[PDB]
Amino acid sequence: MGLEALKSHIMAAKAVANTMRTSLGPNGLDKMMVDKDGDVTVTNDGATILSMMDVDHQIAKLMVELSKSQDDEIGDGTTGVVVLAGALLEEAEQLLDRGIHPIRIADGYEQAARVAIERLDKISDSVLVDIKDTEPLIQTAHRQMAEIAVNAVLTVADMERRDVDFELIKVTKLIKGVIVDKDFSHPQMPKKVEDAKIAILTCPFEPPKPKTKHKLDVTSVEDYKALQKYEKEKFEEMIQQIKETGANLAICQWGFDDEANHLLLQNNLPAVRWVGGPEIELIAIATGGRIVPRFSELTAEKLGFAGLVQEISDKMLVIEQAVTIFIHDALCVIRNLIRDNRVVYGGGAAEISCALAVSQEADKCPTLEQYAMRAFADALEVIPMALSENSGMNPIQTMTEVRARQVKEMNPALGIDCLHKGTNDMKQQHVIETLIGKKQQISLATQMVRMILKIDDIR
Amino acid sequence: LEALKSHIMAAKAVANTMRTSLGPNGLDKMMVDKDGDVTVTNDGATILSMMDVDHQIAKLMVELSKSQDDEIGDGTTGVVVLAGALLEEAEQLLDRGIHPIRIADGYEQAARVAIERLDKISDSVLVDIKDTEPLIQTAKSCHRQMAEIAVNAVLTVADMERRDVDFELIKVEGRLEDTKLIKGVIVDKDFSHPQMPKKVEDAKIAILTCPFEPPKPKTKHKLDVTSVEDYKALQKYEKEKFEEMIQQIKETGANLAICQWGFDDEANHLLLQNNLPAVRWVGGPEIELIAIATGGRIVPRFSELTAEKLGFAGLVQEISFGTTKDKMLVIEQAVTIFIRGGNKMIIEEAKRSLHDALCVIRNLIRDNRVVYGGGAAEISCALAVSQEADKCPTLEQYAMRAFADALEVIPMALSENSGMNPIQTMTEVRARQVKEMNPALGIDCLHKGTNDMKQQHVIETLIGKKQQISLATQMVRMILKIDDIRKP
Amino acid sequence: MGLEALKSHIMAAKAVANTMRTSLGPNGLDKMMVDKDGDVTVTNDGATILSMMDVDHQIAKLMVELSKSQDDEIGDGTTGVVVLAGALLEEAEQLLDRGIHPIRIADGYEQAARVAIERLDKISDSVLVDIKDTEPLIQTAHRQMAEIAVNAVLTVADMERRDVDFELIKVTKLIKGVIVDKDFSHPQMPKKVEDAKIAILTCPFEPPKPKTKHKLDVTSVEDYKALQKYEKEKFEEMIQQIKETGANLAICQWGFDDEANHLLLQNNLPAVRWVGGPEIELIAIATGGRIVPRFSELTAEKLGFAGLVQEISDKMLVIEQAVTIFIHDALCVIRNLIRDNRVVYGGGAAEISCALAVSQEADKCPTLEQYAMRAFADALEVIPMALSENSGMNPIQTMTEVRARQVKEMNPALGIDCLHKGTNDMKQQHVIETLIGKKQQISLATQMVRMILKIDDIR
Amino acid sequence: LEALKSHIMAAKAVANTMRTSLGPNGLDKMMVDKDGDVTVTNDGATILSMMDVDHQIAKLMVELSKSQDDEIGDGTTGVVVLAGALLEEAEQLLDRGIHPIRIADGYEQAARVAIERLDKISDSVLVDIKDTEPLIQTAKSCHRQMAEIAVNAVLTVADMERRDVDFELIKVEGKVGGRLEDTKLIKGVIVDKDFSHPQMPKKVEDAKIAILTCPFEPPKPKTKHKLDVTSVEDYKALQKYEKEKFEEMIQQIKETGANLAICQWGFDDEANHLLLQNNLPAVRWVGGPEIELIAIATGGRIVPRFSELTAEKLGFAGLVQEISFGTTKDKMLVIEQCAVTIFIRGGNKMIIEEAKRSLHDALCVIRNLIRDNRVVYGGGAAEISCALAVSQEADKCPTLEQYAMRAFADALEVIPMALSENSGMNPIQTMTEVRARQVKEMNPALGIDCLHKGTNDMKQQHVIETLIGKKQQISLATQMVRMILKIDDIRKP
Ligand SMILES: Nc1ncnc2c1ncn2[C@@H]1O[C@H](COP(=O)(O)OP(=O)(O)O)[C@@H](O)[C@H]1O
Ligand SMILES: Nc1ncnc2c1ncn2[C@@H]1O[C@H](COP(=O)(O)OP(=O)(O)O)[C@@H](O)[C@H]1O
Ligand SMILES: Nc1ncnc2c1ncn2[C@@H]1O[C@H](COP(=O)(O)OP(=O)(O)O)[C@@H](O)[C@H]1O
Ligand SMILES: Nc1ncnc2c1ncn2[C@@H]1O[C@H](COP(=O)(O)OP(=O)(O)O)[C@@H](O)[C@H]1O
Ligand SMILES: [Mg+2]
Ligand SMILES: [Mg+2]
Repeated sequence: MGLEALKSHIMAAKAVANTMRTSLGPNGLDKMMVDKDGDVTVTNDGATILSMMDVDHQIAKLMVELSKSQDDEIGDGTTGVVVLAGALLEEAEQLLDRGIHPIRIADGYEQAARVAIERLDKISDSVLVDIKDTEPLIQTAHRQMAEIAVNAVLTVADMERRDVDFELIKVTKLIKGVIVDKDFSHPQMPKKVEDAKIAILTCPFEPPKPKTKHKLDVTSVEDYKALQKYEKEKFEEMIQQIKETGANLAICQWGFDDEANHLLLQNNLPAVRWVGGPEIELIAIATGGRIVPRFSELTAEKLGFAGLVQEISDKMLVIEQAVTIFIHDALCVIRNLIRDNRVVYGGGAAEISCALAVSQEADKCPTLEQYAMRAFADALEVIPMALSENSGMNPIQTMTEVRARQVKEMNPALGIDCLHKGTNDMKQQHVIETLIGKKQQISLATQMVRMILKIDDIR
Repeated sequence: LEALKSHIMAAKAVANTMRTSLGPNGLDKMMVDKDGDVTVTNDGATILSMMDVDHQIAKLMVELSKSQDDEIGDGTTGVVVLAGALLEEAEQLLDRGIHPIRIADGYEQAARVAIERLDKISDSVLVDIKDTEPLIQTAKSCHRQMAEIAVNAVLTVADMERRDVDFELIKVEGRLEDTKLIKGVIVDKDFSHPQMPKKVEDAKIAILTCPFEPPKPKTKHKLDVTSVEDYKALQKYEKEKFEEMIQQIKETGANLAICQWGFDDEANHLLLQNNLPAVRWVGGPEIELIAIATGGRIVPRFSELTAEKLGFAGLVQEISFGTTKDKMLVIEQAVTIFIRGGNKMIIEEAKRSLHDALCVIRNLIRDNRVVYGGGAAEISCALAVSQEADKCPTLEQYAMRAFADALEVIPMALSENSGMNPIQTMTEVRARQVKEMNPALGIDCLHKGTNDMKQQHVIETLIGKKQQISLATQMVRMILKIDDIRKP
Repeated sequence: MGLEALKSHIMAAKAVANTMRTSLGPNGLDKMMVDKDGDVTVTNDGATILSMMDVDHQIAKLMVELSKSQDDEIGDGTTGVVVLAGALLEEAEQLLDRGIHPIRIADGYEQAARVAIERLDKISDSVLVDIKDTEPLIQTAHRQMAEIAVNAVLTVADMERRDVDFELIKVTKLIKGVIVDKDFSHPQMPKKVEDAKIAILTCPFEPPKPKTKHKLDVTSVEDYKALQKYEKEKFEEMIQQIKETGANLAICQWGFDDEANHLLLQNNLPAVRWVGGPEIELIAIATGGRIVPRFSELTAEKLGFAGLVQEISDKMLVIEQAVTIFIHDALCVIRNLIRDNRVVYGGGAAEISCALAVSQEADKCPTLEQYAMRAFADALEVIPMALSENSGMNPIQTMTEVRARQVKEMNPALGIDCLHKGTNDMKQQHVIETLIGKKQQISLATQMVRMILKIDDIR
Repeated sequence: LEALKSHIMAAKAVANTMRTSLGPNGLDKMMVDKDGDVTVTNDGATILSMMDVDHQIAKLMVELSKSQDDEIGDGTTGVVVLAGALLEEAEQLLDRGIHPIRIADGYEQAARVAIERLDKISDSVLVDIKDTEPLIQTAKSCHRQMAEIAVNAVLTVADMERRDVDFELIKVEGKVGGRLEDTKLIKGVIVDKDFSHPQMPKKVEDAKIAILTCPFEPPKPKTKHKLDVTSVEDYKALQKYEKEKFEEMIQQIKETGANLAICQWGFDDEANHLLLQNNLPAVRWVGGPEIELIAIATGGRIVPRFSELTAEKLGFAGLVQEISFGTTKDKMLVIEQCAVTIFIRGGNKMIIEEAKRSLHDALCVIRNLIRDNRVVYGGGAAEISCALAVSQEADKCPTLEQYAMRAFADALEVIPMALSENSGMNPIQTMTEVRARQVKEMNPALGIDCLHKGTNDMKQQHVIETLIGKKQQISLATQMVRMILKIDDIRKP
């Protein structure tokens, strides 16, 4: 429909926001979430929830990947993005009914977002780098996790400067590089492949069948044993091909089986089989190594320069042309701190101070953007309320009292305990959301709401 | 008669659909397609290419709107709204008892008046030295280089003395600051098997849409093989046939070849031993692209060609961009733009804004004049048509006025999409146009500015408007005729 | 049914007449007319409309091919035939209800048709031949069209006398003969085939498979390569067969492909492939050439004596045993003028004067044919009315005033402007329908109405 | 709780029905009734007087809208629109988690704020000389003499020295036929009906009136009778008896002064006969109203009898006449003992009923001004400034009443918004621009033209709403919203 499709999108998106409004904060609800013949997965943190669920309305699916591809791949806090977007749409409904044009509301939300974002610069608190401090800053996310995370991201970093990196990390011991499971297949092969030229091949190993009316006919010994011998020789063709360009180990998908793996032992070519995309592209990005669609047709070039490759009872390679932990959260936070070392206190406090700023700046504004900015303020104030109700406290009561204590005490920190044990100051408990986390959160929520507001008709 | 009114309503439905997407405040239209991805753009040029082929009048609304303004000018969403309004008023004129042939002829006469008035509003812009560069910043600091690269793109490829027409040699292959100038048309993929030479200078290109397979005879077959060397000699057989095709292509010109369909196997290896670095494999594009670019005709066979056909492209190279590689050729018997901005959405935005640059520059090269947009040219044209209708008798008198009121929908649509009052601001602007004698000002439209439209520098060129009006009136002339719709 | 089937046929045919009553004259309506998965085709001139549409009632299909096979293949004006037929049936309905027998009405329509036809001799106006005049007479159907059409039909004409010819013309440049597209396939062949004996063969090129339990069995080199070589030799059989009777180029449908086309080059036999009926029968009627169902079994005899055959980037042949234009309407008109050089003015004027004649002769008539002839007059007067309403004028008003001005001014010319700009005299505007066009039109319409009137029961 | 949302939705439905009839550009509402004629009017007072009485909450809004405003003040439509707005906002406050009693408390406090603010915006209007006349032009192009007759009507009949409370003893009668400028200056009270009989004296001057609520028939025992008349002589005896006892009451009235009498209830068959022959043109018949009018005007001491009276009671009227308007006739009298009544001849049948309500607005306005002579400027201006003050007090208040006060502030602004949309202007745009021009220019007067002709300043156009009109409007609105915000379960046995 023409316009009422807009209110329909508001309803459809705020439906999602209300679905995950309970899973916000530490007292969130787990959501059973099975999958077809699969099993149960009960967790907070909507990041993994948005991956699941269903494609209901294309706006409800638009809620995903805007809350995922950025905040899950850049920041950490996902649930706040969708909750905020839903609230903004809820107030934009009252503004629509009042007679305000949608695009004016989107613009007002942009300007208000500028006000809040620029504040977060004023609320910010810097943290030192290069030793310690970061470690005791991770206990928020029990002791060694901080240390291992620190040195893990310290080893893999730009640092001078530009301050960006990912993805060289995945999965208690320390770590020297990236590691893989499985084996080179047939332990008679050497376990010491140091200085290895890795041949990454996603292909089959078969005699190149010609294209013609085929139907082979064979009579016992004579032709049959000559067939087995034939494709064994043709296998030696590929074997001697991999050793001409490069040397030592290779990596292969699909089939091996048969004798085959035997022959490569006699030719000293300890390959590995078999795995799909992961562990292929892993060793590809790690050492070398590009990818070969063939099947014996390649130049190297391609092969990777991995320094050490060993086997322990899962084979692991070190010294790569890249360090990966062995047994999420803080690993992203540290990255943000590497980008900008400032933090703002969480628990909805930054939202409250941002709301006070957007509203204080909205009182002096002409035309219609005034109401848009005020609606934005009331939208940011949904985080403290949701946080309050998820723990059982009276929403508007605790929220209002805090919003007053922030201007009287001049403290953009205190607000929503929330754990029902504490001094409410939020300075203690050390609850920090960094800077890029919140700035990206607001930018993403406003981007969503603007998009939905522009859309109309749309099938 | 009711068939006509059915057409009226059915077409004004399309117009009323895309009436909200007009102007810079368009509403984007999701529009998924088939089993594939989505494409979100206002600017109805992409919206007519999708949606639903429902009524033959809505169909006719497309492909008259698709390949005429979108392939000559740039404005498209305006044409359909103009036609829709023309039919909305044409319904009123049908109720009065006027025959549709009379409303069509009247619409033609009125359209002539409007087109002739456009020349009166025109403002000239010089060519051959800048002046266009500062003129393209309006089409989208991501605006500085776009004007430049587009300028030299159409300057390198143009008739220029004179007649001033050229298209199509320009395309784009997806930071913007890393967007590169261009020396020719460029391709992706590889020549297959990097053992091949990367310097194919003075290349004779052999374009083959054929498959490479030994000629299977036509007879009851059931081929059987006793193995040992009955199998190996079959391999050697079609290896000898592949080899028989290799030097058969090398007979008239060698260098590189371009092919579709299958290769695989060793095959390419044999071609390396004979030194024929071909490429594989691509469909319509890059077959016709390199055909029109260098040489080169097309060879459907399969043991039937002479050269003749082969293209005399000067240089062909392979460049590695990061890890994966792409091969690109220069010096052709011809230049095409290239962009890489990362994030994948930083392009397709630059592309859609760049196409407007080539279109506007080509329109300015054909005739170097502009009229100020924002619906003001429509208002001055409406005042012209109506001024002509007050001094005309009989029935065309009413048709012309209906045409005027139909031209005033663009300022109204531009006003309503920005949140202003549609008829109020429209009437106020039309007043200030005769009072101040200024065929320029009207519809802010961005809600920020001085309303003068002389500033903000919004230009629709000339053939943009002339084609928009001529096409809207041509469409309406068609729909106003016809009836029945057989559909066997 | 017995009789009411007659009124049903009247309704069914006048339904068609009313369908195309709007598309008459210059202000006709285009009619969308798609076709299954095809595209749109919007034009006046019902000639191409009757080809489309649908087979509804066998009388509605009887309306076709009587309006097509003659007036589209002889005259030009198709829509007037069906409109007239419908009107005649409409009046024949009132005559039926009055108590008149059908066959009497058909006879009366015949006699009335004689009156009108014989008039057209009195209304006629002669036009000179052999130079010019015809050219400025074609601008009705912008300058060169008259010239090219004139000399095109001048080159192909009997002229002494009997004055008939078609079809040697089809499809800006002048023309020396009939032309074809495609190529001789494989440009190594000669482009100069002058003095060519064309071998028109619609057949395949395959080894004559014997009739017995077959199932070939082959083992690689030995028998397989001998199979390829075999059918290549068998191909040389047909090659050497075409060169024994005739020489040079041939023409073939169906398959060639393979090497095949290669071998004919080495034997100098530049044939062409492949096309269906058209371009086969075109070169057949042009040069020579009959048609050979075989497949190597023929005597020549058959082959055509085309003088020149060349190739330009589409191969074209000249000097044939026949001239065709290169880039409809006037080409038929000129033919009629070649048959009879007289013309009558159109725009319904000839219909009005014919009506005045049939009615003037009907006033003095006994028995029932009186009413039949009068109905015929009122039937011819539908052309000026339809012409009037299609432009928007008052039908009966303009029609009546003209029918009066024709007897007062004694001018079988003026009537229906129709373009809303002119002096109504019809002498100017130079609107001419020749003679055979109108005479054939009336004869065909009366033939239709007579047929329908005779028919009854009929399944 | 959802019972409250049902009430809030129905009440806002009524409000949305009448927010299009707000202001001078308001709409009509066909409003037919029973088996009778139709009535199309603005001014929701009559709308609420009929409407469609369905939901008990709508019934409550009618109850309280007529309870105070229609019976004392003037503005009624504004009350229901404002109440509707306050409810529309209090709904979102309910969803926010606030308790209803707290919302009603905040609405009360904010209401007191606005009420106290109207005094600061107030302006003064003089009395006693031709100053109110030019200020009646707001109530309605026939104004020039409408205002004149209005002030004349209310000032002639008023306490005035002092006490400043007076109403009634004045009515209006439209006789349908003429043009609105045919309205005439008025003297005494005027009633319909007729003396009955055509041979009656049609102009009785210097009349001493006898107002009676009694039947004219000689009473009967009302025991269980079977009255059977025997001889024909007794037939004549009966007729003679009642012929005499009908007269026993006639000269009984004439001994205390006669001229014309006045009767309720029955005026019998002969009766009027016997009264013509005795030259006593009485009249029949009318209920309580129009009886007490002539009672207070002249004399008159209504007599419950029936042959028992001494005069004394009879009044002193100078002239009584019977005038025929078209076909039907009404008898009107001049020169009373004093009591004035207005007369309207508008024609077209629909041109009257407009002048009656438009005049009623005049009497009410002038009465309110006599009670307290203060005015605030209309067109939503007082509403805008009131909203400004309420939001000002709201920014400085903590806890939950804060939100309720802000909701009240936004709820006041519906009057300028409704006034805006009903005139064709952009509702929120013009209203917002005016709310800015009221703080920048510091002028609690300008806003909403509303006639689309003027300087928007509203100081000119002199649109006045008095003070008790606004104070009672806000008090009644907040009273309604207070009641509706409580009340659950809606029993309704
Ligand atoms: N100790 C804490 N006290 C108060 N609030 C907290 C605390 N820890 C986390 N939060 C709040 O929880 C919110 C959302 O976190 P969560 O519900 O885990 O999902 P996500 O991080 O994906 O939004 C954050 O905005 C943060 O303010
Ligand atoms: N800066 C601007 N201010 C006012 N109007 C504009 C501006 N830019 C473009 N327009 C108007 O938008 C109209 C339509 O453009 P658009 O909606 O992009 O689709 P299309 O160009 O295909 O019609 C044009 O007629 C033009 O007048
Ligand atoms: N310039 C003209 N003025 C008046 N009548 C015309 C003119 N040109 C053509 N006609 C009329 O149009 C009639 C039909 O032509 P048309 O509608 O094109 O289809 P068809 O020729 O197949 O009947 C003719 O009988 C002729 O009298
Ligand atoms: N001339 C005027 N200009 C602006 N507003 C006016 C004017 N006259 C009346 N109004 C507005 O009309 C509103 C309501 O009056 P009305 O529609 O008659 O019904 P009610 O008086 O019963 O509320 C008042 O609030 C007043 O502000
Ligand atoms: Mg545009
Ligand atoms: Mg009122």
